[PDB]
Amino acid sequence: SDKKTLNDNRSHHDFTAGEKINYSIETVVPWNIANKKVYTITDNPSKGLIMDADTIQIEGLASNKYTVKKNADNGFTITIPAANLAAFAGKTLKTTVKGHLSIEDLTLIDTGIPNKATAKVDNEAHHEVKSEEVFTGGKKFVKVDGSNQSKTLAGAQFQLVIVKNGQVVKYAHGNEKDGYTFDTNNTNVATKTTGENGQFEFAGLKYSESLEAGESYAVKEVKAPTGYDLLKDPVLFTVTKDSYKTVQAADGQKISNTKKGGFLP
Ligand code: NA
Ligand code: NA
Repeated sequence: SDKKTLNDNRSHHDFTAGEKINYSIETVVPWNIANKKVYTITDNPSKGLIMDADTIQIEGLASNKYTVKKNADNGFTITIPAANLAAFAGKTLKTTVKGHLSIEDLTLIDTGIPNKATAKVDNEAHHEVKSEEVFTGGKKFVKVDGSNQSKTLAGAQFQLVIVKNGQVVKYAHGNEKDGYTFDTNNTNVATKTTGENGQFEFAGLKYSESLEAGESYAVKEVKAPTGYDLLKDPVLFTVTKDSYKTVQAADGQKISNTKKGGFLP
C-alpha cells in the first residue's frame, strides 16, 4: 500500500531551519489505470514544513508527463493524465521530493512535524500517508550584570556562531523563518539585540549532537550594553530536545557582563 518515508538514517530527526529534508512517496497505480482519467498526488505538510516543489522527481516518468502546482498550505499537487501511467498499471510509483522547516510560530519549536500525502484515482482517494516527524530546537538567553545577576541589560547585540578548536569557525546567516546558513563570511551575521528585560534567543537550530565533530554553538557579543565592557570571548551553549520550549524566556541561560569606565565627550 502507499507510504511516505523520511529518508534520514539517524535515531534523532532534528534539523535546522532551511536544511533540506529528503522524502520518498510511494503510491500504488491500479491495474485499470488506463481506463481512468487522472491520477493525483497531494502533499499536505504539517505547519512548519515547506515542500520544495522544484525538487519533485518521479522514477520512470519525465517532467513533461505531469503537472506540479504549489498550494497555499506550502505543499503541492501532482496531476498525471491516466494514459501517461499505462506502463505502471499494478505497480508502485515512486516520487522523491525535498522539504525544509520554516518557523513562523515559535510554539512549533520542540514539536514533531510530519509530512502527509494522499493519492487519488479519478475521485477515489487512497488513505492519507504520513512520514516520521522532524523536530527543530532552540536556546534562550538573558544578558545580566555579572556581580548582580538579577539586573537585566538592554542594548547588547549577539551573533550566532560555531566554535571549534578554540576559534570561531562559522557565522550564521538568516533566521528561523527564512532559514539559516553557516559559513566563513563574517558579514550579515544573524544577530539579536536585547531590550530592558535582557532577553534574546535563537530558535530553529538542530541539536548540538548533530553538529560536526568538535563543533559547538556559541553566541558572540558584538555590542555591549551601556556602561559595560564588550565580552572578549564567545559564550558556548547546547541545544537538546526540549531546551527551548521548557523554559520561559526570563529563565534563559544567563550571560554575565562587567562594568566599564566611560569616556569624556
Ligand atoms: Na508516488
Ligand atoms: Na517530517
